[PDB]
Amino acid sequence: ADHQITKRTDAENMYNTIQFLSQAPRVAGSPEELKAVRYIEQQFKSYGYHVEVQPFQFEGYTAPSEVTLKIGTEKKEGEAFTYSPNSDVTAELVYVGLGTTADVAGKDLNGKIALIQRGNISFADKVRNAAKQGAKAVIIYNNTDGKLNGTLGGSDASFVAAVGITKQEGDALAANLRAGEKITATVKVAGAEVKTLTSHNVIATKKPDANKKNTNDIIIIGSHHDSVEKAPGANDDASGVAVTLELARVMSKLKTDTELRFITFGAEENGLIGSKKYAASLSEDEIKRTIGMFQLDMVGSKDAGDLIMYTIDGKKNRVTDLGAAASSRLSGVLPYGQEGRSDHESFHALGIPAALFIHAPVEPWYHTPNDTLDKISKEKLDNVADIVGSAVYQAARPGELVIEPIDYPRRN
Ligand SMILES: CC(C)C[C@H](NC(=O)[C@@H](O)[C@@H](N)Cc1ccccc1)C(=O)O
Ligand SMILES: [Zn+2]
Ligand SMILES: [Zn+2]
Ligand SMILES: [Zn+2]
Ligand SMILES: [Zn+2]
Ligand SMILES: [Zn+2]
Ligand SMILES: [Zn+2]
Repeated sequence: ADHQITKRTDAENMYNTIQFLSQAPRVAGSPEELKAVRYIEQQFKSYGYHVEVQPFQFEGYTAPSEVTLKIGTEKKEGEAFTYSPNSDVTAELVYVGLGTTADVAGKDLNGKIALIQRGNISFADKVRNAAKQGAKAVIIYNNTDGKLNGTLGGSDASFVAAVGITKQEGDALAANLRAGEKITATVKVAGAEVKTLTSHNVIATKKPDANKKNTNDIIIIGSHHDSVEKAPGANDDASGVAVTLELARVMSKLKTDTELRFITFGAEENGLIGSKKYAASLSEDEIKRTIGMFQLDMVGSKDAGDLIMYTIDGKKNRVTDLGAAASSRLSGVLPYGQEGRSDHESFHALGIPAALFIHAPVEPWYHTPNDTLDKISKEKLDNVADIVGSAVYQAARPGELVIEPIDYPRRN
């Protein structure tokens, strides 16, 4: 049965999809993402699919024009967290540890600037916990090398300007403060803006067309069509979109007894907003009938490692079972592990079996201007299309679903 898939997986088609999409970054809610939505819609239609476009709004963030951080007189390097309010305050710097509700409860942060170490809780809670105590600004320092780049999740007037700094420059201040030194700091954040944007999810569905063998099962195959600022997003995630489109094309040539929904989600980089919106559109019946959701994210880089399947809880499910089965016949052992960070999380949250298919360890180009077309491997795109497509087909082909017993290891 795999031959029905492997003989039709066109790597040139997939390469071409990535070439068109990665001509420029596709920031969620931007004209470029809209352009991608129209392109994807048109390709699905060309395969003969009926397509639906689900719109949704979300709070976008415009980075501040300038982030000025100063300890007394010396100027330090700091990057304002996304969704960070604006500020122009100069006051005493107070170390409050991890910024837990307790760490700040015993301290006097009224009108002062809090110094918080990254860890345990989310950056959002730290800023929130410190702001509730009267803190006018927050300085968070790294746990590892390199700048501290994070997000407060989304807009929230309960926040106060928050900027991150390295571990070295952070442990130093914390030490000086612990030693009893009285330090003053300046946190000026200007330019930052929050705006309401509109993104979209593209949904192409193939209804079962088998004889009396039709089931009421549903399988979802997804990827996200947006990319981060400044990143052409060839592999993250035009690659996933390319495989999603090609598999949709492949399946249109075959009879199926299982409803297939090929979807490209918007605003994934903003917090899986698109997939959360689509998941919220499903009825209780659709939820219980969805036997599996396959997420394709970063599946074409020549500079990434072997293919692996990630599940939210690190446990095996119907999707990893099918993925493992297909791979055992086509390429060998396909390991599984625990990881979220992608659209599969949105379906796992509803109890639907789900897994992320990705090449790990990931390439160094991830989220950089270097995530381009010349890093893409047609051979890997084709292999993923072969494995995921055969796994889906093992279920979608006419007849009853049978999954033979096979062992596949968990990899951390
Ligand atoms: C909650 C999400 C915004 C998480 C976010 N996800 C992404 O960027 C996706 O494009 C995925 N590429 C996340 C990812 C990266 C590397 C290995 C596994 C999973 C991320 O920061 O990784
Ligand atoms: Zn092929
Ligand atoms: Zn629209
Ligand atoms: Zn991604
Ligand atoms: Zn990403
Ligand atoms: Zn080769
Ligand atoms: Zn192949």
